[PDB]
Amino acid sequence: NQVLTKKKLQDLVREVDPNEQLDEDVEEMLLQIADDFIESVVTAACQLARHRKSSTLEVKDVQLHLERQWNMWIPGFGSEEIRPYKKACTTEAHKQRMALIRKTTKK
Amino acid sequence: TPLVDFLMQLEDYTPTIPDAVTGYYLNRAGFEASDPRIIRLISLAAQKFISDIANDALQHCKMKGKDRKYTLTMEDLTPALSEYGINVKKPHYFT
Amino acid sequence: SEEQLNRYEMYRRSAFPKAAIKRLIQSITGTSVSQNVVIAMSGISKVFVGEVVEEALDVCEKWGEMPPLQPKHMREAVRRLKSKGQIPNSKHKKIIFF
Amino acid sequence: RKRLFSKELRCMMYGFGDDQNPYTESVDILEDLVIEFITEMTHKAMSIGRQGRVQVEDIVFLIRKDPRKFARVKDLLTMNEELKRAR
Amino acid sequence: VNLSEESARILATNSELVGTLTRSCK
Amino acid sequence: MPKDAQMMAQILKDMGITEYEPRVINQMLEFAFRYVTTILDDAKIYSSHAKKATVDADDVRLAIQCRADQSFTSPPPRDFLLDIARQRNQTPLPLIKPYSGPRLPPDRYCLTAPNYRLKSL
Repeated sequence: NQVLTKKKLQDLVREVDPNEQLDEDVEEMLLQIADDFIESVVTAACQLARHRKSSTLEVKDVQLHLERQWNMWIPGFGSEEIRPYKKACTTEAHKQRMALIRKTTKK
Repeated sequence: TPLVDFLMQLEDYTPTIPDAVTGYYLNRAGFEASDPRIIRLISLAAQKFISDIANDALQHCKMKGKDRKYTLTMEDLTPALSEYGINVKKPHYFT
Repeated sequence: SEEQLNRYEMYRRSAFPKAAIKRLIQSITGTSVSQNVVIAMSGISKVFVGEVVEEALDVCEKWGEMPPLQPKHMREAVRRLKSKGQIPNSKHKKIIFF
Repeated sequence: RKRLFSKELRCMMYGFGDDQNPYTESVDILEDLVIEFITEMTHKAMSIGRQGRVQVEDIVFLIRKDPRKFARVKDLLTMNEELKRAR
Repeated sequence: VNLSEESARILATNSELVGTLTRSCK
Repeated sequence: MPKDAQMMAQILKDMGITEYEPRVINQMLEFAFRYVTTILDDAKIYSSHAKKATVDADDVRLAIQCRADQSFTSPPPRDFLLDIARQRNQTPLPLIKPYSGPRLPPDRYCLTAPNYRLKSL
């Protein structure tokens, strides 16, 4: 029950520079960073699914963790049409307190 | 290599940041800069960084239209810094 | 030749339709856009497709594969473009000072 | 969502050297890049300039990121006037 | 009237030449 | 002095801070404004992800806990530092060669290197 098998990792190095080797100190660590990355993403992605009061992990909340934290957009999956972007819901209390900063400044 | 051939275009340039200012901030960073062309390259690369934040804030100010004197207000610098990795968030109206 | 003239024909004549991008942008703004916005936004997206395919054929020429483009050369195309800042993401608040 | 750029994008990939018959899962990838590119150049365009979508702020993002998107938007704005001068 | 019918002829040939067979990939 | 700068001096006085610079209270109010407007940033992203109208308390409770790992990551816990040590503390101490001059690590871990510089042509 391992997800990466040291031949898929070796081809990941061969596609970058084919005359390059890794050490077993580096391979045993490169097999470790991916597994930790999977655990961190899944635990956060479960709480986004637990936020929506659902019990199924969809692709719409593995998207929101990688975009916001890890800066990863995985292209070939597609989403629903994004709703019209709400720009500024500035409240009345901010519209009247910030209209006092200017009232003292110029008057 | 481009880093060497660029350095021949730097013998006629003189950055705004002096060499004693840059040569001190490399001393806090961990080395004494012996070659004075490395001081002329880290100061130019850091002068270019200020000269794009202060220029994006100008085009942010010239995109709100007032056309006589341009004041470097925080309303033009704070969106201009977010395009790079500087995220300021200043408060107002402390209750 | 006889393929370069057909390829140059498709490089120029191909475009996204203005009747759909004006439907696509207005679903994001809320109210309305102008014709000179849709003309520009249909033109930048052709450069952006030409930024990926001209660079996904550099991934395929680097590896040992042929002209048909598998998705392996396309996820790698977005990976190399994002590391040079070409692909903008406005949902990742980046920080340069650490 | 359906695919609104399935037949148009196959002409464009042929225009940049791909094939006459690209794979379906490659146009699956490129169709999702364009919808995000138009979204992540409209979500950031409704905060700059004003909270609308005038094209004087679409030309701001193209400088200092890639000059090919700027040199190909000055040609589409110039040739709009030379194609109304001919009428 | 000349601009209306000739606009769709640049795109009609863009459905006869390119993309004859549809492929897929594993 | 607003009511939250009058309370920021109480927090530092409750610690072992009796003598501070007066610029500190202006700094600890900018940090406290940047923190709540970053939690409420993420609490509005999570309210729209569950597709609700307002920002409820369970959104702010998630936004607190889902940014205690990147914004305020911790020094390693005591149960982890004990297990790392007690396998390191079991290998014996090696013996020392009698005459080895300067005792140093191998050459790829030290800072001894030929240390070149450009020909000022």
